[PDB]
Amino acid sequence: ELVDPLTTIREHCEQTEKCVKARERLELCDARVSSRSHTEEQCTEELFDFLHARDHCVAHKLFNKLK
Amino acid sequence: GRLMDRIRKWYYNAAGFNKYGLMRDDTLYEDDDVKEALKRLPEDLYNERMFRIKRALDLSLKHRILPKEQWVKYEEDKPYLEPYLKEVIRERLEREAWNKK
Amino acid sequence: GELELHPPAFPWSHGGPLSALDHSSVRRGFQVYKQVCSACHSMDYVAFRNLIGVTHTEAEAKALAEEVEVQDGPDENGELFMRPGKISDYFPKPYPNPEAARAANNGALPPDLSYIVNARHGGEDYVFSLLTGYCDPPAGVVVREGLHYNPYFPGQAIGMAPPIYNEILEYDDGTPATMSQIAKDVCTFLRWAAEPEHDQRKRMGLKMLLISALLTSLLYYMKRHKWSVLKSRKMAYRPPK
Amino acid sequence: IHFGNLARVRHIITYSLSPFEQRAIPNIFSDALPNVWRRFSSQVFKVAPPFLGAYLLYSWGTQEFERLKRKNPADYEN
Amino acid sequence: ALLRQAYSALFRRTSTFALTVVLGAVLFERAFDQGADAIFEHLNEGKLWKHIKHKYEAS
Amino acid sequence: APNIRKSHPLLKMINNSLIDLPAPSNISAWWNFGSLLAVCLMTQILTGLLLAMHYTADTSLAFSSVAHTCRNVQYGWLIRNLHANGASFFFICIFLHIGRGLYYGSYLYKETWNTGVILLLTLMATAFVGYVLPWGQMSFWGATVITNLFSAIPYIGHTLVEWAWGGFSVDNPTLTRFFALHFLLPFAIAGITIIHLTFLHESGSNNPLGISSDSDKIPFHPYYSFKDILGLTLMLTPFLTLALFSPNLLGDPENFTPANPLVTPPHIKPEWYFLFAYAILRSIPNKLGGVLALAASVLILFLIPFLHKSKQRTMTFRPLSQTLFWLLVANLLILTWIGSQPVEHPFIIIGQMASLSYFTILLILFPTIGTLENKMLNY
Amino acid sequence: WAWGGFSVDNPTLTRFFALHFLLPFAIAGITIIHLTFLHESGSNNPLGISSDSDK
Amino acid sequence: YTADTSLAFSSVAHTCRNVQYGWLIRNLHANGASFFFICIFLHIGRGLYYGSYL
Amino acid sequence: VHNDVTVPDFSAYRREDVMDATTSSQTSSEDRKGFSYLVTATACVATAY
Amino acid sequence: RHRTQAEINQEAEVDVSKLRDPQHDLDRVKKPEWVILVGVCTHLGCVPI
Ligand code: HEC
Ligand code: HEM
Ligand code: HEM
Ligand code: HEM
Ligand SMILES: C[C@@]1(c2ccc(Oc3ccccc3)cc2)OC(=O)N(Nc2ccccc2)C1=O
Ligand SMILES: CCCCCCCCO[C@@H]1O[C@H](CO)[C@@H](O)[C@H](O)[C@H]1O
Ligand SMILES: CCCCCCCCO[C@@H]1O[C@H](CO)[C@@H](O)[C@H](O)[C@H]1O
Ligand code: FES
Repeated sequence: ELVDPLTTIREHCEQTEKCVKARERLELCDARVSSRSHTEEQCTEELFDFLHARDHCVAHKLFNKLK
Repeated sequence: GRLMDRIRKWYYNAAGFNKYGLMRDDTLYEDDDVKEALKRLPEDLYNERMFRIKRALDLSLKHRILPKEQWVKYEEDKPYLEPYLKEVIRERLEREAWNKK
Repeated sequence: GELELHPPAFPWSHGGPLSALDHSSVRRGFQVYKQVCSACHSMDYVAFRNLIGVTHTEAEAKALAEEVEVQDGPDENGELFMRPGKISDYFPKPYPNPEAARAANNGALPPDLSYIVNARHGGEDYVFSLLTGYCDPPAGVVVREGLHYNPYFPGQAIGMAPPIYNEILEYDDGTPATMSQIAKDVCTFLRWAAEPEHDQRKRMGLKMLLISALLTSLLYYMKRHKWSVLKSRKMAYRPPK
Repeated sequence: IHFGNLARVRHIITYSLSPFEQRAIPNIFSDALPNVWRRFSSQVFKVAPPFLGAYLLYSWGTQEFERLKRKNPADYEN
Repeated sequence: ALLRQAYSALFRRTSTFALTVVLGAVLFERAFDQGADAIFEHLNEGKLWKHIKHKYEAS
Repeated sequence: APNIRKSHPLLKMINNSLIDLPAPSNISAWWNFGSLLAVCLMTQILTGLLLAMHYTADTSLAFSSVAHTCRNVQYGWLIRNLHANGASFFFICIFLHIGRGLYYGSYLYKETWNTGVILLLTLMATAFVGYVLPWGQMSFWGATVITNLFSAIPYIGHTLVEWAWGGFSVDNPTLTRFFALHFLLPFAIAGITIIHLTFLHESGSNNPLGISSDSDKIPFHPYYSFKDILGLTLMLTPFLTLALFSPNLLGDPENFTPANPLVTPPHIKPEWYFLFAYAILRSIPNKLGGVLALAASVLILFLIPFLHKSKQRTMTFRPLSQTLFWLLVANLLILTWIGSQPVEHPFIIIGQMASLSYFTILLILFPTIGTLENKMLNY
Repeated sequence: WAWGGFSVDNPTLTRFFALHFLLPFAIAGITIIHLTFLHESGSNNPLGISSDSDK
Repeated sequence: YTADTSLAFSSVAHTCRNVQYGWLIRNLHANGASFFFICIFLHIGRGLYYGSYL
Repeated sequence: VHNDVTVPDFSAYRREDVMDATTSSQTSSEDRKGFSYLVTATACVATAY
Repeated sequence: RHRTQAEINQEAEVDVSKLRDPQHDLDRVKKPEWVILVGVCTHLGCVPI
């Protein structure tokens, strides 16, 4: 078939403590924000904390697998 | 109380011109008053001041200072020019006051 | 409000002070620009001749140029006509003017890419993160119609739909066309497009460093040599007494 | 043209050697470095301090700015 | 006695000193460029068009 | 006269300023920036001419003519890097030259100092009009902010700005006239440099100890010619290293985007050498007030010679002043840093602090401490 | 070389402008040298005989 | 002025036609070049005649 | 009187070959100069380059 | 700019005596839903978002 190492590595990195914790905080935010009908809150921050930790991890491995 | 002496002795040492072998008076900026005073200094006092200064410039260029045993001591610093300089300023003020009169 | 996510630093093979560009990667990256990005992005400052002896041979470059029809003239009747490209021609603009461009992209203007890696903080690190970083908006955030969520783009709502995906094209050198592989190449290409002198600049820097090390040393000695006279000079005060 | 009318100097002797009779950078360890240290030392507590302070104000102000970008959970409790 | 020989033949007369600097530069350049280019290409093996060229060369 | 070096009307001049010139035997590395500044000037002019020979002053062609230069002209890119970075090297050296002056009380040579300030002002105008030429987003808006500063002047303000612009906004006539000014000014700098060195030779150099060096002077050659050539190569390494290994470390990526009259960049930030002044301009939330603060932040230099109370020329033997001196330097770093940040807490307050202390150190603390130090010496 | 191409063209024009802008200042500078050498002797006069007796 | 073959001629025209007193300034510059040569020629003439060249 | 004047000792600075007072200094002169001038000639080459 | 009717109201509600440039929102327009301006900041000339 065909598999982008970016997918592989991203999944591996999401197993990381930092990502797991960040991911956790995001799901919590998402849940409460999605459940209300009159709130200004948004989960950009948690999403960023997550993406930031994940992607920092990806950066170290990703190019090792690219040509 | 002798608070000045405490302070003035600390400053003198902090200043550090004594590390070059210079007296306090050797370091004065030569403005008009000082220039005049210097001309009134006795030959020997003048030649001595010159050596101390040349020597210090040689130290300054070499980036060295004098051995600690040669540093001038606060209480042995000679105010050789201060008396002259004061007369010089006094005279000047007299002329100034008089020329307004 | 002013929440922003900054891209990580990827270990590009041309990031080192003496690291040239990977030309195989630049060649590939070109194909990505040619077959994907050029549909909406212009590259006004690069001509087909710039490719020669860099990523393509002269024969190839000429071919590439002839694939394009360019306007020329006026002829004898004062008429404009079409002709096949020449290596001296610059890459074709997708649109006649930004107005048309926006008009074909929902009011959004795809920027020229000749200096894009230098016109954006983060350079290729930012272009790479944006190309591979699309995702759904976080809770509480809604993207207006026509825009797409991208955490890397300021404001996070970009007017460019994800341009690349796996096998969206086939590298004629057999490299596995994965999304990230593609982004990594086109980004490398963009670095070159922005500073074609990249390599030569670094070779010069090398020599600069060597000559400088040497010369600085020799001059240091000579200064010390001449000044030794004063540095070791001694003096004494012998008044008559 | 100033050499010759600069100063009135008396009774000073000076001695020098040709640059070819001496070493260009002598006593590096016994004299140079010891003095570099002397010089460094005599100035570090004059210079360093204010710069240290600037650095702190920098660290704080930077961290404070980013801290104020964070979300205050107490704004959505209820 | 190179320093000695060099001094007499090259460095003593200002004229010869000048010819020594001219040839020296000529020699230095040739060698420095080659060595510099070598060091650079070596640190980038397989990345330059010089390295890739053979694949598409087909004149 | 027996030897030409002295009789010839032209050599006579070279001899009296670069060969037999009496120089203090103990001047340090801080006295090397005068010659370095001279070389930047010669260097900038030479690279500027070379660039000007491919430049085109017209809003529709400016940006691309520079692109054409970097992309098509043999070593065009190199020459441009050397010019752009040379401007920074010029400011680094002018700031250190100034620092040395304040520290060693070189400003007691009033004419040398005053022309020194004129030189700074001129170099600033030069850098400004030159920076606008490539016509990028930063070139355009910076040109907009800066020129609009003058509109703050009461009554004649709007009138002067529109005049300077040649129209109703920064546009092509602004660009063409800025090119001319940028071409001309460097030569005024060169000329005024001669006046600077002319006043200076009336007394010769000052020295680190601040005491007459008449008892120990040495020929400029080969002592300082050699020392100066050494200082040249030492500073030349970072310069080339920066220009050849990090060409864009100092520039705003925004200037790689053609100027757009309708879109102002989100974060308009000036070149590093203007940050501290920019910071000061912003400290005062009032248009005119902020302009005056900015003007005063530089013109304050004309006041230095009159705030000297010390009985000694330099700060070498004045520990309290030395601290006050580094505080000022650090104060400038803070301002520089503050000038690169957005107008928001805590920056706003930190800024006004640094601004306020900047003027306080120069106008009150320095003369006050100098007087205090005199008494501790029993004068 | 001077042309910057194969004939008088744009690069000739832009470099000519720069030269035209620059040279006048070399003229000004060399004028100073001119008058400097001149003052070594002061002006000559129509009779071609020393005028030291009547300056 | 604008140094570019496609704009040179017209920028000069723009100067003489649109710039306040642009035409006057251009005339003074063009004719000033001539007065410059008239004066340099007479300066040289005087020089040769009076042996200023010594 | 000048008879009581003597040149100090410059051993802390003298080049190795002229450290000994009973040895002709001429024999090491060409080397001492050859070296110093070699540095200079080399700096000139690096500069010309 | 085309101002909603909501907007046109909030502008009618403005303490004029307590404004830098003492001007009433109806001294700047001819038609309430239409406000035409020169988008240049009166400070140092930047363009207001
Ligand atoms: C269908 C047209 C289209 C394609 C194909 C496309 N782009 Fe774009 N691109 C856009 C548009 C439209 C924008 C404008 C985004 C905005 O400003 O909202 C854009 C913006 C960008 C930007 C950054 C804009 C910014 O402000 O940072 C970059 C970089 C970019 N594209 C790179 C690429 C590259 C590389 C490719 C090919 C892999 C590509 N694009 C292909 C439409 C496209
Ligand atoms: C285009 C800018 C300038 C150039 C080319 C220049 C050049 C020089 C040169 C060559 C010297 C002699 C060597 C030295 O002591 O450094 C000098 C000295 C000096 N310059 Fe400048 N200068 C410039 C700007 C300034 C500025 C901005 C000031 C002050 C605001 C200034 C103040 C002085 C003073 C007072 C000295 C005396 C040095 C001493 O204490 O002996 N100069 N300058
Ligand atoms: C005091 C010396 C000078 C300084 C401080 C200086 C500074 C600058 C600056 C800040 C730039 C912008 C660089 C950039 O593109 O980012 C510039 C541009 C330019 N300068 Fe100068 N310059 C100097 C002298 C000259 C001279 C003498 C000329 C011409 C005879 C000149 C011609 C140019 C030209 C044509 C550009 C436009 C091309 C470009 O932007 O690279 N400059 N200069
Ligand atoms: C830009 C061109 C020139 C300028 C601005 C200029 C300016 C001057 C000035 C102001 C004087 C003094 C007053 C006078 O006697 O006229 C002078 C004298 C003189 N100039 Fe020139 N000059 C120029 C060109 C020349 C040329 C082309 C020559 C010769 C080929 C020349 C040769 C002399 C000589 C020999 C004198 C001596 C006059 C005497 O006999 O007393 N000048 N020039
Ligand atoms: C290089 C630079 C510059 C140089 C010297 C300056 O100093 C002055 C010159 C003239 C008048 C006032 C200050 C100011 C800016 O020119 C320029 O356009 N900028 N950019 C800029 C950006 C935002 C605000 C203000 C300026 C400079 O930094
Ligand atoms: C008639 C003489 C013709 C000589 C041709 C000069 C070609 C210059 O070739 C240069 O070689 C350098 C080193 O590989 C590269 O870094 C430069 O980019 C390249 O332009
Ligand atoms: C003190 C700093 C001296 C700088 C000397 C470095 C000389 C630069 O060397 C350059 O290298 C390029 C890359 O191979 C060549 O294309 C150029 O022709 C060559 O001049
Ligand atoms: S806030 Fe200053 S220009 Fe608008």
